[PDB]
Order: sequence, then structure tokens, then C-alpha cells
Amino acid sequence: EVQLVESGGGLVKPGESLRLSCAASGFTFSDYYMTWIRQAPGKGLEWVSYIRSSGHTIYYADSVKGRFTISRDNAKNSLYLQMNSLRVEDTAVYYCARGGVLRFLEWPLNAFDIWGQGTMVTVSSASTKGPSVFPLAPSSKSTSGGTAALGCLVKDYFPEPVTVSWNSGALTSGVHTFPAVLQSSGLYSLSSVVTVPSSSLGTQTYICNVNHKPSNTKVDKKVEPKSC
Amino acid sequence: ASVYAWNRKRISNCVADYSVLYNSASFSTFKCYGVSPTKLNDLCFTNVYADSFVIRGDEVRQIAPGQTGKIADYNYKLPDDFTGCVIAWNSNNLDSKVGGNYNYLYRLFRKSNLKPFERDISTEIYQAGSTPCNGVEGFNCYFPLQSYGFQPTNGVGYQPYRVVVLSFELLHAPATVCGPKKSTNLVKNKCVNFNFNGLTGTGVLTESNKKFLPFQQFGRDIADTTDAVRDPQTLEILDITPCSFGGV
Amino acid sequence: AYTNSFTRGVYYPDKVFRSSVLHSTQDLFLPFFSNVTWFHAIHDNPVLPFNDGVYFASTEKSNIIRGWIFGTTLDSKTQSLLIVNNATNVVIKVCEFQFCNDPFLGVNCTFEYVSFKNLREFVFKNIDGYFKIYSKHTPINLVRDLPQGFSALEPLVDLPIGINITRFQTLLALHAAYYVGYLQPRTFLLKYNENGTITDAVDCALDPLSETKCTLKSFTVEKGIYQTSNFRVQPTESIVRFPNITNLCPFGEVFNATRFASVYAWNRKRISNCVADYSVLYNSASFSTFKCYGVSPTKLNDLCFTNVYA
Amino acid sequence: DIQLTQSPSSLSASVGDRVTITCRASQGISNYLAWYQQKPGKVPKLLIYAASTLQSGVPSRFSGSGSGTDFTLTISSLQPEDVATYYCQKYNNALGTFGQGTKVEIKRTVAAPSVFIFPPSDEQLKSGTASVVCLLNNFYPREAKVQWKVDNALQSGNSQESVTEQDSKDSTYSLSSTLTLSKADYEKHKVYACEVTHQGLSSPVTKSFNRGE
Ligand SMILES: *[C@@H]1O[C@H](CO)[C@@H](O[C@@H]2O[C@H](CO)[C@@H](O)[C@H](O)[C@H]2NC(C)=O)[C@H](O)[C@H]1NC(C)=O
Ligand SMILES: *[C@@H]1O[C@H](CO)[C@@H](O)[C@H](O)[C@H]1NC(C)=O
Ligand SMILES: *[C@@H]1O[C@H](CO)[C@@H](O)[C@H](O)[C@H]1NC(C)=O
Ligand SMILES: *[C@@H]1O[C@H](CO)[C@@H](O)[C@H](O)[C@H]1NC(C)=O
Ligand SMILES: *[C@@H]1O[C@H](CO)[C@@H](O)[C@H](O)[C@H]1NC(C)=O
Ligand SMILES: *[C@@H]1O[C@H](CO)[C@@H](O)[C@H](O)[C@H]1NC(C)=O
Ligand SMILES: *[C@@H]1O[C@H](CO)[C@@H](O)[C@H](O)[C@H]1NC(C)=O
Repeated sequence: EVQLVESGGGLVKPGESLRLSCAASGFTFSDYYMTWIRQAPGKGLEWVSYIRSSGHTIYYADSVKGRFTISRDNAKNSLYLQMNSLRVEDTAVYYCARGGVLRFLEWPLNAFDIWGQGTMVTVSSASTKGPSVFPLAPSSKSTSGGTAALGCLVKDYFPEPVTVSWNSGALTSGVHTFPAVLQSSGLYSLSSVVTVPSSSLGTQTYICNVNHKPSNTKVDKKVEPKSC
Repeated sequence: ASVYAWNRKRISNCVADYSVLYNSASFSTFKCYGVSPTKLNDLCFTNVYADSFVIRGDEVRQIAPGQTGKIADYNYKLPDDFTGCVIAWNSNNLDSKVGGNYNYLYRLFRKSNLKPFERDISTEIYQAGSTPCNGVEGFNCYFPLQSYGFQPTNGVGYQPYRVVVLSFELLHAPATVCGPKKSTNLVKNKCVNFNFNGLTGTGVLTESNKKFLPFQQFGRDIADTTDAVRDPQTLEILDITPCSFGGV
Repeated sequence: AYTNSFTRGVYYPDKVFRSSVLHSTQDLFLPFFSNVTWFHAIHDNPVLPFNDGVYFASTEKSNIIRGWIFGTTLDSKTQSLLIVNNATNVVIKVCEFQFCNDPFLGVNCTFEYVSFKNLREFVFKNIDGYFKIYSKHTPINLVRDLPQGFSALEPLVDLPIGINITRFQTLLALHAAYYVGYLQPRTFLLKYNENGTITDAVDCALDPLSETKCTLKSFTVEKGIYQTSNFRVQPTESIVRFPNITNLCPFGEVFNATRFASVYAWNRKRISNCVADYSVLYNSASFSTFKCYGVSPTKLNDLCFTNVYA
Repeated sequence: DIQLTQSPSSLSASVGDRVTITCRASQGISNYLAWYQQKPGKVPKLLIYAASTLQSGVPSRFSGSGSGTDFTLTISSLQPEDVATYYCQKYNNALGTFGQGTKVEIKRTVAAPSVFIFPPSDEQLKSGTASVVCLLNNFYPREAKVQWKVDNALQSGNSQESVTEQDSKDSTYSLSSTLTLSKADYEKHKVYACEVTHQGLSSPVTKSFNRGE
């Protein structure tokens, strides 16, 4: 299976160093040139770096020259990005992307067709904190026709991101996971809601699965009507 | 070393035993120009240069004067008056990896042909189109070096070969690299068959008052024949007068 | 500033001893009475072209000029020959030195060696990658300009550096005027005395009298009329004319064709009325055999044909 | 370095309309241009490469054209699941520069929000802080006003809100407003309610609860 799997994202203080990895599968990794591309929160895509098929040419965006280093291990089928002297504005989701196959007298038109899943890098002086997961219980009044709402509050965590799933992925229709908000405390808050039939509230179990990898926090919270 | 960055070694002030070389049978290619191997052991040189690199078998024929190709034009060019020897042997057992040895490179593009004995190691992006390149690889902008394959299963034309190019500079000057030949005593005022640093002839060797300069090794007459020599062991100047003769 | 080169710039063309003889040789010599650029070191160290060889001369009283830099960019991007003479130690290096914006001395290496009142003349030339250094030191008593006279320069150094040298710079000792001339492939008649010292020379292209002296192989010309050379008006520019056509010759579909014919029924293709780009052919390395007869590959790109048969 | 300029910055259209995005290169880049679709908080998906070649799996209603410096992406018939940001990228050389991006919105009919209110959980109340949540589900357009009332005292400055992006199926929005109080202040009052005003509502809708029920 042709794919790129990224790793190494986490929370870092300004000035420190962090090394990202990109594992390639399903294709001759040594035949392609690789690139790093980042995207700051709420911003557009930014090209970061480029390494040749075997690393004899290397290029960096001016915003990262002298501090970032791209490299590859064709034997390990891996790409690395060593980030030194990190800054706050370096906070972004980082992607690796495979370019094209350098051939004789031809710049490849087939390129950049396979990307990684992204990894989040947050550069800040603040410390990690796991979230608290509280239920948003469905209405006790509800309706006789149907269509009620229940959810989970993921409060007081740092840094981004948290991931919320419902019924271990078996409940996706009608889910709305809201964008996180930064509270005045420096901690994030996020809500996730789902609308379900009111006749299901007595027959169907609802559990939200909150995951916060930076703090190694996995919580499964049961959401049920309140005892009345 | 890679052919684009071929390594040069300077050989000076040592006895050169060329017997091992032409007597060893490891070498696949052994060709000399300007001089013969058999008459090499009894010959001195001012300097010897050993240029060494690796190419593939298809390109071995390009290591010769008057040859053209990527190696001859862009990597290593020998002058038309080259005086030396070319030695090459198959190094497939050493310079090949199961995943392909990509350490040996060669220059693929260049705006002009190399002058003889020129070494270009620049990695400037080759501009092959009208649009100028700003040092960045891309469309009509080439990286000038290409990597050799070198795999044990390669065809013989694509297997690695290690090449050594010995260049001799026979200019008449003090010698430092002489063959494995023992000297004899010198006899003055007699007709003898002499050999001074590889220069041979017949004549009477006498004392002289010709003040040779420290850089001068041989003297010559109007006919371009040898007039006098400096003894390589004792720095005195000896005149060479052809042995007496006349009509009968 | 410029001065008169008079008779300076003659060196021993080789290392063969000759005496009491007039020898005719053609080499890169400083033309007689040519203009040489005059630089000053008072109260000025630019980079000069190297062209085909450089004549350098200096006048000293306190050893202000101590070295030379040779290369193309002199900025650590390529190899550049550096010669420094500090007190009693001559140092020669060919490293990729990182030089200052204005190199001076205050009061990936492939080779290393360590060892007005005085006129020190030098010749620096590059032949087939060999950097040949000639020089002569002599006492003088003249401050204004180069002394007039004749003195031959013996060879001293030959470095097989293999560096493409196009520019050079000098090195001054800062708490001494110098001259830069250029060499030409002139023929000179060199007069060797009884001690093998060059005492005079005739520049065969200086003046008609020098041409006569070279023709007769003598420094004395008897009264009369001599035929010494031939006047020819040299061309000023080249004129290149070809039929104006932009079609590329279809060499792609002849070599890179999917299927070939049997040797008994060999397929012939006629190439006519197209620009033939032979670069791809000899530049491609797929071919196992490439041999030409009657013509050379290098001289093929600049050559027309009535028809080409493949 | 060659710069890419994308135009427009943002646009709203209707399902079935033809959408045209322009990418302008400061210098010629031949046909080395690609078009990407990026749904909010997702990995960019390649739509077009080589300026005009459709990537496998991309719907045929997407098309690319242009060469040199002018390139245009065209969505022949806009669909609800096309709501995303679209980027152009040059790759004539190693500098795979991107454009600024074009956000594609969808105009639809007005939809009134479903309003729900959620009291703070007992477990959170054990921590000393109460969070009341007001949910606005499936409405259009995005303009909506939530007014918190605590014992009919209109609250201000003690709440935060967040709005989703357009849903990929119905092109509606959703809004979550979280009112934060201390446990003491939470127990100092009874009726908590949020009043939602929206174009789809003829009159403001109020959802309330009494502390204890
Ligand atoms: C040695 O260097 C010189 C210049 O440093 C090269 O000469 C230049 O060649 C380019 C062609 O690529 C011309 O466009 C320039 O005008 C030339 N400059 C001069 C001053 O002649 C020369 O070609 C180099 N030698 C080799 C063998 O490449
Ligand atoms: C070499 O010859 C010189 C004669 O000039 C002699 O002085 C010296 O000792 C000799 N050296 C050897 C090792 O024979
Ligand atoms: C030398 O320079 C003078 C003026 O400086 C000029 O008149 C003369 O023609 C020049 N001669 C040569 C050979 O350059
Ligand atoms: C001259 O310079 C070289 C290198 O620049 C140095 O090694 C040498 O010691 C110097 N000579 C003296 C006398 O200091
Ligand atoms: C020196 O040679 C090496 C080859 O091993 C090359 O990579 C490097 O760029 C060259 N220059 C410098 C300054 O090291
Ligand atoms: C040659 O040198 C001798 C010194 O031994 C000197 O007497 C003689 O005059 C010199 N001749 C010439 C032409 O320089
Ligand atoms: C020859 O044509 C084929 C098309 O079948 C192409 O793939 C190949 O690259 C071509 N080779 C050359 C040297 O043009």
C-alpha cells in the first residue's frame, strides 16, 4: 500500500529541537524527491523544504534556512526533518510529500500526489495538561417526535489537538465536533455533539472517546439521560 | 575517488619498480603511449603523476588521447601528446552493493569541454534552457552529476572498473623517479657506452669547466645531440665527446 | 598608470644548457616595449585578469609585497593558488581559501609546501594545468620606474595544480610600486653567451629590423635589402551563413524506434532539410559502439551535408 | 522567486453553479501547476496536476486549464460536498510554492437552528466550575446571536462560542456557546437560559432549565 506515515510531533519549548520522521511504503522511495510543507493554524499551506532523490540538492524556505535540516535514508525508506532553534511561529501541522521521479532530461509532471497524514508541532513555554471530559446529557424534556441532542465537553487541555469519536467510530452521522476555543486560562476547550432519535435514548448506549496524545490521555465517557 | 573528482598523487624522489605492475596479471587494460613497458625499468623521470578514479567498462576506451564522451569531455581529458600509461581493472567485487553503489558520480553536463588534465568539482546547476537558473534544480536546470549504478548483477559494460593513469613528464631536467637499475663506477677519458638517467650513447666522458645552473641537467650542441651531463650522484659536469673517428 | 616594458620579460624557455649560440624559440613572452600597467602602494590591490599568462614585477625597499592569489572568484567557491613569503618561509597552498573583502597582511587542500633597492620580476603561466613560475631578483638603484636593461629569468617552480586560472591579486604588507604585463605567443631569438647566460634577444614581431634579424638568425644585418615576411590584412570578423530553417532532424524516431529490420533487409532513412542536433547522440551513453570514419564527432555539429542516410 | 496569486480570496455560490478560480504566476512555470482541495482540518487532496490532468478518483466536474502564468480551476456544477479551500501550487523547480488559497462557500435556503441547552455535569460541579452549553444545530446563514440569561439577567463577558464550517451534506452551520461560572455563582441562581435569534426564526427562541430539575 502506497502511503506516507508521519511521526515526531509534540510540544516543545522555544529554542529547543525536535526531529520529525516520514515512513514511505508501497513505492521505490529512493526514486523520488521529497518535500516538507507546513500549515500554521488558521493559515494557508507553506512549502518548507526539498531534498533530491538521493540528497545531492537541498533547499529550504527563507523562514527556516539555517535552523531546519532535511535528510533521507533511502535504505530505511525514511525522511527526517531536524528542527533546531524552534520559534513560536513554527507551530503548525507538518506534512511530508513525495515529488516525482527524476529522469533524463525531464522534470516530472507526476509529483506531489501522495502526502502524509500530518503531524502537529506546537512551540510554546506552557506545559502539557490532559483534558477533563464531562457529559452533556440529553434533555429530560426532549420531544415525542424525536431528534434530541447529547455530547461531550473536553475542557482544560494543552496543547492542541484532541480527537473525539462516538461509539468507537460506529456513530458518525449527525456528529458536530466544534473547533476548540482558547480560554483565558491558557487552556483549550472543545465541544462535540450528536443528534439522535429520542426513542433511542432508552435503548441505545452513547459513549464518547476523547484522545489527547500530548498528555497520553484516553477517556471513554458514557452519555446517558439524567436520573429523573 | 569518483571520476569527476579524480584523485591525483605526486610521485617524486623514489625508485620506481614497474616490474610488479606489468608482471601482475590482475589488470584487464594496460596500454602505454609515448613509451614502451619493457624499456621503462631503465628510465628516469622528473615527476610521476598517478591519477585514480572509477568508471564503467563501456567508458574504459575513453581513457586515451583523442577520445570523446562524457568521461573524456566532462570528467577527465588526456592531451594529444600524452606520455604515460593507462591501467585499469575490474573492481566489481569491491565497488558494487546489493542495493547499488551510488557513491561514484560523474559529470553529465558542462558548458564547455575540459582542457587536458582539468579537474572540475563545481556543483553549479546547469542551465539547459533560455530561462536562467538561480541555483535551484528544476525544469531545464540540471544537477551536473549523475550516479553510477554498480550492482553485482550488472552487465560487464556497466560493472565498475578502477582506473589509474600514470603520466610521465620526460622534460630534460633533474630526475627524481628512476627505475630499479643499479649504477656502476664512472670511467673518465675513455670511450665508453654511457647511460645517464636513461639517456644513452657512446663517447668519451671528460672533465669540464661548463658552469651548469642548478636547474640544468643536460647540455646540447648545434645538432641537438648531448654535449655534457651532470652526474646524478656527484654534481659535477662531464663533457661527452664522441669517440674519435675519421675516413679510411 | 602605464610604463614601457622595454626589453623585460625574457625567460629561459626550457631547462637545456646552451652556449655561444643564437636559438630561435616560440613561446609566451612579454612583448618588447609593450605597455605594462603601473600600480602604486603609497598613501591599491585590485584583481587583474590572468588571460594567457601574466608578467609581474615589483620594486622593493622594505618587502611590502609578500604574496599572490590566483583563481577565478577568490571567494572560497573554487581552488585558488596562494603564495605567501613571510620572513624566511615561502608557503604555497592550493586550498579553497576564504579571503577577506580586501585581502592584506598586517605588520579541501591538494598541495602544501613550506620553505627602491631590489627588483623582483616574475612570470606566471598555466600550460595544460601546470602553473609555471619564473623569477629573477636583482639589486637596483631607481625609484621612479622600471630600470631599463636586459636580464633573463630562470625557471623555479612548476605546480601541477590543474586549476583554471583567469584572475589574480597581489598581497601587500600594511603597517612599493609594481607592474603587470601580459604574455603573447611570440617568437624570440635568444643569444646565449660562452657561459650559457642569455645576454640579448630579438622580438621577431617588434619592428621590421627585428624581423630581419630573426630572418637572418643574427644580431647584425649587413647593408642591403632583405625579404623577411609577408604582409596580409587579417580578418576583423567572421561571417556565418546557413539556410534559415528551424526543423529538427528526426533522430529520435530512427534510433529509439520500437522495431528494427533484419540485417539482410536493413532499413534506410533519408534525412534532408532539417537542423541536425548531433549533441544528443554522442552525449547519450546507451550506445556500446560509437566509431566515426572520415570525420570527427566534435566537428560534426558545425557541418552541413547535402543528405544524410541512416 | 516566482510568486503565486490566487483569486478570489472567498466566494459564495449555489449548488450547480460554475465556479472559477484563477492562479497567476509572476513568471512562466510552463504547465507545472497543481490544484488541491482542503476540507477544514484535513490533509490536502490533490485534484489537478500538470495544470490540466485530473487526478484519479476526482469527480469529472473538476477541470483545470492554463499555461505559463495564467491558470484557471473550474467546477462545472458546484456540489454541497465541494465546500473547502482550494490551493494552486507551482512545481517548475524545487520551490513548490503555494498560493494564498480560495475559500469556497455555498449559498443555500435559510434554515432555522435547532436550539438545545445542557446543564453542567455533576462531576464538573464537584470541581467547582459550572459550564452551561447552548447548541445551535443546522442553520443558515452563519449570522446568529446567542443571549445568555441567568435569572433573566442578561449575561455578557463570561461566555465563549465556536462555529463549525459548512456541513458537507446540507451546507448548514452549527454553533456551541459555553457559559462559564463558579460553583458558588452557579448555585446562587435557578433559571439558566439561552435566547437564539436567527434569520430563520420569526421570533427569538429561548431554551431554559431550572437548577435541580
Ligand atoms: C575557465 O574560466 C573562464 C572564466 O573564469 C571560462 O571562460 C568563460 O566561459 C564562459 C562559457 O561558459 C563564457 O561565457 C565566458 O565569457 C568566459 N569568460 C572568459 C573571461 O573568457 C573558461 O571557459 C573556463 N575554462 C573551462 C575549460 O571551462
Ligand atoms: C651517493 O653518492 C654520493 C656521491 O656524490 C655519496 O657522497 C653518497 O654517500 C652516496 N650515497 C649512498 C647511499 O651510496
Ligand atoms: C601605450 O600607452 C600610450 C598612452 O598611455 C598609447 O599612446 C600607446 O599607443 C600605447 N601602446 C600600446 C602598445 O598599448
Ligand atoms: C608563515 O605562514 C605559515 C602559514 O601562514 C606559518 O605556518 C609559518 O609559521 C609562518 N612563518 C613564520 C616565520 O611565522
Ligand atoms: C570539498 O570536497 C567535498 C567532497 O568530499 C565536497 O562535498 C565539499 O563541498 C568541498 N568543499 C568544501 C568547502 O568542503
Ligand atoms: C664566465 O665566467 C667566468 C668565471 O669563471 C668569467 O671569467 C667569464 O668572463 C664569464 N664569461 C661570460 C661571457 O660571462
Ligand atoms: C523512446 O520512446 C519511449 C516511448 O515508447 C520512451 O519511453 C523513451 O523514453 C524514449 N527514449 C528516448 C531516449 O527518447
